[PDB]
Amino acid sequence: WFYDHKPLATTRFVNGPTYRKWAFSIPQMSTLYRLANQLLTDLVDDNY
Amino acid sequence: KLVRFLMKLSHETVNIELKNGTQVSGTIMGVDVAMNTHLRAVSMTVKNKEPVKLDTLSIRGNNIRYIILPDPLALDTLLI
Amino acid sequence: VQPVNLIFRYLQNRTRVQIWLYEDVTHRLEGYIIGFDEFMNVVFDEAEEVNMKTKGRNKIGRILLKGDNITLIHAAQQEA
Amino acid sequence: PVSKKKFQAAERFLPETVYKKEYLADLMDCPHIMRNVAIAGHLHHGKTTFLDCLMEQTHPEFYRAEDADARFTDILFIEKQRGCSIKSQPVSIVAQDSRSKSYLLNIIDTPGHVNFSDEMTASYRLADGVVVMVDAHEGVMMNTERAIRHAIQERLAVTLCISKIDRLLLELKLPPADAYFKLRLIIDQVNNILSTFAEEDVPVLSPLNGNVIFSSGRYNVCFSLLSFSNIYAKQHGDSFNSKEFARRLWGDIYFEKKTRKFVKKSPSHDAPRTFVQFILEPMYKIFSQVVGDVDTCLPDVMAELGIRLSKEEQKMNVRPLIALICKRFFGDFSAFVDLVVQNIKSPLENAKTKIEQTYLGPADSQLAQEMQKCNAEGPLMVHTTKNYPVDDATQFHVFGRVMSGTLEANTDVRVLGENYSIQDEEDCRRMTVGRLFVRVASYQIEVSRVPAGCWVLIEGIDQPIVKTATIAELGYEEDVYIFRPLKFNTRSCVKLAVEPINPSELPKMLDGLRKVNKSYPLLTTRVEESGEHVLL
Amino acid sequence: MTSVGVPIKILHEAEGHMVTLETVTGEVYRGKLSEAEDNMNCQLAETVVTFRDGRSHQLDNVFIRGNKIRFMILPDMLKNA
Amino acid sequence: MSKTHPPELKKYMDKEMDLKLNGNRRVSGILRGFDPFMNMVIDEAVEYQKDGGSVNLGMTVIRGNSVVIMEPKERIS
Amino acid sequence: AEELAAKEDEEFNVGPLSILTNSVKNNHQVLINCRNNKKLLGRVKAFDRHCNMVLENVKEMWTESVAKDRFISKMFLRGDSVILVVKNPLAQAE
Amino acid sequence: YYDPLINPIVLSNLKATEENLPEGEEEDEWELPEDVRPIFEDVPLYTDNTANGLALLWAPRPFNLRSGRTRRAVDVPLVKSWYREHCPAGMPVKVRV
Amino acid sequence: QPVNPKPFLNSLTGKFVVCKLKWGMEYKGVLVAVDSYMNLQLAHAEEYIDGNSQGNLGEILIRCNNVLYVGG
Amino acid sequence: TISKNNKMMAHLNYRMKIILQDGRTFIGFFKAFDKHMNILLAECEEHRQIEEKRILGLVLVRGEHIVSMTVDGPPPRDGGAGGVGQA
Ligand SMILES: Nc1nc2c(ncn2[C@@H]2O[C@H](COP(=O)(O)OP(=O)(O)OP(=O)(O)O)[C@@H](O)[C@H]2O)c(=O)[nH]1
Ligand SMILES: [Mg+2]
Repeated sequence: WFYDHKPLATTRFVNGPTYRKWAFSIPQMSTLYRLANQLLTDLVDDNY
Repeated sequence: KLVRFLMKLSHETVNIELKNGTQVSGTIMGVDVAMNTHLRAVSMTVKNKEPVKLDTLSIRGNNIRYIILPDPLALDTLLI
Repeated sequence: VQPVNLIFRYLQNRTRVQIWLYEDVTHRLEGYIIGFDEFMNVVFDEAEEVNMKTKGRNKIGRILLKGDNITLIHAAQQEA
Repeated sequence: PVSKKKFQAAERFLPETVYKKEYLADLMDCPHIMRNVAIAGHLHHGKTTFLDCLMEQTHPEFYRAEDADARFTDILFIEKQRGCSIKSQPVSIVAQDSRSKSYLLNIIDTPGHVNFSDEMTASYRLADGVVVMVDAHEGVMMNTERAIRHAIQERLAVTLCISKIDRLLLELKLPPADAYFKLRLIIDQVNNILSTFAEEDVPVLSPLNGNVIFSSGRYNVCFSLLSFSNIYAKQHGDSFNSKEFARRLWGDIYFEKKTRKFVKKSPSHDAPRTFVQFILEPMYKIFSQVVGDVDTCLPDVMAELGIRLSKEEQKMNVRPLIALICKRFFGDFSAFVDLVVQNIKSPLENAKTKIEQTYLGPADSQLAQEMQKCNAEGPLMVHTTKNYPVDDATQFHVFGRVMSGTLEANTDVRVLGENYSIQDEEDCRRMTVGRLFVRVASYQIEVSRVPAGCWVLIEGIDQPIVKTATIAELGYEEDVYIFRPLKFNTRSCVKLAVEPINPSELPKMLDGLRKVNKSYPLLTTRVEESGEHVLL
Repeated sequence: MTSVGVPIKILHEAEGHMVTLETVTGEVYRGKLSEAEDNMNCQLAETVVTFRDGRSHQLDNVFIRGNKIRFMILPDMLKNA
Repeated sequence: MSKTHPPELKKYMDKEMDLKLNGNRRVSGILRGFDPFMNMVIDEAVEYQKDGGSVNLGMTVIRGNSVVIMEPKERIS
Repeated sequence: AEELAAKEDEEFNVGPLSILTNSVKNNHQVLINCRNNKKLLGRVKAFDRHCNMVLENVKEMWTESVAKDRFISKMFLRGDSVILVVKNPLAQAE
Repeated sequence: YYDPLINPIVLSNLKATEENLPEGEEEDEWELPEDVRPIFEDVPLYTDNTANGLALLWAPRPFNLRSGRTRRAVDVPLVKSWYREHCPAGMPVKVRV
Repeated sequence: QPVNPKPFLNSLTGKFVVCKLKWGMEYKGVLVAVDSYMNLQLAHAEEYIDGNSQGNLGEILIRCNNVLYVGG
Repeated sequence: TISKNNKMMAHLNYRMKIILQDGRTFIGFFKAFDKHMNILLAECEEHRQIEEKRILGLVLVRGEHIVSMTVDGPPPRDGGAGGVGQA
C-alpha cells in the first residue's frame, strides 16, 4: 500500500474516506520510520 | 433445600411466630436465601402487648421459629 | 505457644485437667484428655463432674464433651 | 484598568473531588488520622509528576495531557515556563490506604534544584516526615543526599520512593534481573547516608521494612510489596495471606514451582528472585507487550488484568495506553498512603519532637507542655514558614501549621516576628486574622477554624511577617516565646546589586525588595553603607 | 482489598475517633477506637466503662470480642466519607 | 463456612491480661498464645473468685468465643 | 446457585436423619420436640440438612400448669428449634 | 540486554542492606497455593517487535506516535528539522547564511 | 495415644450410650448412627430426669447442637 | 424488597424503627446494610415504653441482635430545562 494515493483509507487503520485519523501497528510504524530515515534528525532529546 | 420452597411462596398470607414469642401475621412479599422475610400489610402482636397494625415489616430470618402455611396450599406442587 | 500444642501437652502427659463448661457456672469436669478434633471436641476420660457449690463429685466414665461447651481447660492440681 | 498581570494559576471554582469537602474539613479535628508530609529529592526526579497522579485520583476532572506533565502544584507561571518547581506548594487531600480507611494527607511539594533548597527547609519545618524521590536511572544525586541529611537534622521521618522505574525498562533496557540490582543499589546508597547518623538511629529503609515504594508517575505505577501481594490475593480469591507473600517478595528469596516453597539459595543457574519473578517481569510484560504488540496483545492484556479498553482507548498511543492500563490495574496509590501512614508520625505523635527542635521557649514551659499535646483546645500558637502572594501581588498570604489551639477567622491574635524576645518585646503586633483556607495549590478551600496539627493559609496578618512568625493568643498570660528561625541547608553567596533607573522611583523598588524578601526564605536584602541595594 | 459491606468499611473509618459501644452483658464502653477488624473486634484506648448501675471506671485499654458487641455509636462526620 | 484472619492481639502478647468470660468468671495471667478463633493460652493463670478468693490455674487454654472482654493490667509492648 | 441445593439429598439414606427419611416416605407421625418447651406431632413431608421441616396435620401440645393445645393444618418449622425427633409410639405408619 | 555502554551496577564500599527475610522451620514451610502464578507467566518477556517498539518511543515526531490525526500534505514541512539544528561544520557561507 | 472423636463415636455405634443435653435431660439408648456433623440417632431410647426414667420414647434423633456430652 | 440486588435500596434512607432482641426500640434513617444484616442508622434515637426518648447519633447495629425493622417515616426531601423561542 505504500504508494497508493490515500493509502489505507478504505482499511481498518484509518477512519474512512474523509481521512481524518489513522491508527497503525508497530510493524507499520517501524517500517515507515526506516524509510523516512534520510529526512529525520538523529537527536534523541531537546537538550541539544 | 427447603428455603427454596418458602421463596416460591409470594403474596401468600401467613402467621409467623418469631423466636421472641412475637406473632406476626401478614402477606409475604418476599423471603430470601437466609429466610429473611419481608411482609406487607402486617400486624405485630408483640408478646404481652396489644397488636399493632403495620404496613410493612422485614424480619431477620434467624428470628423465625415457624410459619403456619395457608391451608389450601398445594404442597405437592411446591415440594418438587 | 498455641492452644492445640498445649492440648497435646495435656494429651501426651495425660495430665488430669479441669474443664470449665460454657454458661454452666455450677459444674466443671475433671478428667484426662485422650483425644480431640479441630472443633475443640474433647474425648475425655475418667471424667468426674465436679459440683462446686456442694463440692460433690459425680463420676462419668469417658465422654465426648462437645467443644461448643468448652470455656477453659487447665491442669488439675493436687487439691480436690 | 484591565491589567491582566496574572503570574500564577488560579481556579475560578473548586474542582470536584472524590471525597466531600466536608469530610476533609471534619477530619481536621482528628490529628490521629492526618499526616504532614514533605516530598523531596533531586531536580526532576519525578516529585511533581508524582503528585499529579494523586491529584488525578482524587479529582475526577483533573486533566493530565498524554504527552506533557500537568504539574498541578507548579502553579507559578515561571514554574510553567522553566519546567521546574521553584517554590513549594502545599496540597491537602483525603486518600484511602490499603485498608480503604481515609486519611487526611498534608503534602508540600518542594523544589529539587539545589538553589531553591531554602524552600525545602521551609517545607521540612511544616512536615513530620519526608518521602524522598530517587530516580531509578540516576539514583542518589547531590540534592538527594542533601535532602536526606537535612531531613534527619530536622528530625523528620525519612522514607523513600524510587521513582521513574520505567526508565529501567524503556530507556536502559536492563534485563529484569539487572533491574533488581539497580533498585537494590539505590536503597543501599540511601541507607549508606542514614548510617552516617550514628547519634540518632534512623530506621533502615528496605521494602521488607515497609518503608520503600517503587513508582513511575508518568505511567501511573506505584507499588509496594504488599500492594502487589494484594493484587495476587484479589486475583486468586484471597486463597493466601497477602501479608505473608509480601514478606517474601524481596531479597535473596527464590520461589520453587516443584515444591511451591520459597528457598534462599538459587534453585537453578538463572532462577529469578521473587521480586524479579512476581513484580518486575509482570511489569516488563505490561510494557513490552503494549510497546511491541499494541495491535494484537490488547485482548490478552484485557483478559489477564480484567480490564476494559474501548475501541478508541485501544487506538491510543503507547505511552498513554500503558499509563491507562496501569491506572486501571493498579488503581489508586494506596501504596503511597501506606508509606506515609505507617512510617511518618502524626502531628500528635511528632508534637513532642517538633517542639524540641523548633521552639525556643523552655521545653517545660506550660505553653510548650500544651503544644506537645497538639491540643486543639489549648492556647493558640501558630508557626508560619512560607509566604505566598495573593493573585494581584498586593499582599501575601502566610502559610503555616497551627501548633496548639484553634486558629479562627476574624479574631485577633498577637503576631511575633523572628526578633521577639522576653527582653526585647518590640517585635510584637496584634493583627486581625482574615479568612482561613486549606490551600490545595491552584485553589483554596475556605474554612472558619483550623485546629492544631493542620496546615492553614492565613489572610491579613502578612504585614509584619518578614519570613517566619509565631502567632499567639492575646489572652495568654505566661511568657510566649517564638519558634526558632529556619536553619537553612546552604548560604547566600551570590551578591547582586540593584538600582532604579529613575532615582525618583526608589520607594517603589524598596517595596519590591520587601516583597521578594518575604517570598524567598533565604534571600537577604541589604542596604550597604555606600547606598547600594543588594540582594544575596 | 476484596469487597466488604459498608458498615464494616465505616467502622474502619471510625478508627481514631471516639466511639461508644455496648456489650451483650450491658456494660457501655466509651473510648477511642484504636483498631477495628472485619469481624468487628474492637480495641479501645483511653476507655471509660459504664456499668448498668451507672458506676464507672477508666481503663487504659480494652479489647472487646466482635460477636460480643451489641451496637456502637460512631461519630457524626462519617456520614460524609 | 467462612475465612478467619488472625486477631491483632500481637501487641498484647506476654503482658498480664485480665479476661472476663461467659458466666462472669474473671481469669488473669500472662497471655502468650492465640489462634484465628482467639483461642487464648494464658500462662501462670490465676482465677479471681466471686468472693475475692483466688486460685492458681497454671498454664491454661481458653476457647475464644467464651472470652467477652480482654484487658491489660500493664502497658502494651 | 441451585447446584448445592440439589446435590444435598445423598447423605439422608443412612445418617441420623433417616428417622426423617422414614417419617416422610412411609408416612410415620413424628413427635418433634422443640425449644419453647413445646411438642409438635405431625407427618414430615420434607426436610433438609439444616433440619427444617414442613408438617401436615399437626397437633401441638404443651403445659401452660394446665394442659393446652392447638391444631395447625400445615406448618413450616425452622430446624434450629428442633431438639429431638421421635417416631411417636402413639401413632403408626399410614 | 545489558548493553556494555551501561556501566555495571556496583559500588565498591556500600554495606549491603539487611534483608529481614522470614526464618526458621515453621516459615520455610510456607507455600504459595497451586494456582497463584506470575501475572504474565506464559507471555514472553519480549518479541521480535519489542526492540523496534522501544526504538519508536524515542523516534522523531511523528514516529513516536502510532495514532493521530492526518495532516494536510502542505502542512508537513519535510526539511524543517534540518535548519532548526546547527549548521554542519563544513557548509559554505552561501549555505550557512 | 490419640483417640479422636470420630473413631470414638464409631466405636460406640451399635452400643449402649448415655447422652446428656445442654438443658439437663439425659437419654440412654443404643447409638445406632452418627454423621460427620455429630447428630445422634438412638434406638430404644429412654429419657431420665433427676436419675428417674419417665418411660420409653422409642427411636430418637437428637440434633447436633443439643448434645452436651455422650458416652458409655 | 431489600437485598434483591435490582432493588437493594428498597428501604434505604427511609426512617425506620428497629426492634432488637433485648426489646429495645431504635429509630433512625436506615442508610446502609451488610450481608450479615448489620445496619447503620443515621440520626438514631432509642424509645422505650412508659414514652422515653434518648439521642444516640450514627449507630451501627450488629445484625445478630436485630429482630425486625419497619418503615417509620419517609426519606428527607427537597418541564425540565431547555428553550429556544422568545416572547
Ligand atoms: N520516564 C519517566 N519520566 C518522568 C516520570 N515522571 C516524571 N518524569 C519526567 O521527569 C521530568 C521532571 O518531572 P517533574 O515532575 O517536573 O519532577 P520535579 O522533581 O518536580 O522537578 P523539580 O520539582 O523542579 O525538581 C519531566 O520531564 C517529566 O516528564 C516518570 O515517571 N518516568
Ligand atoms: Mg517539583
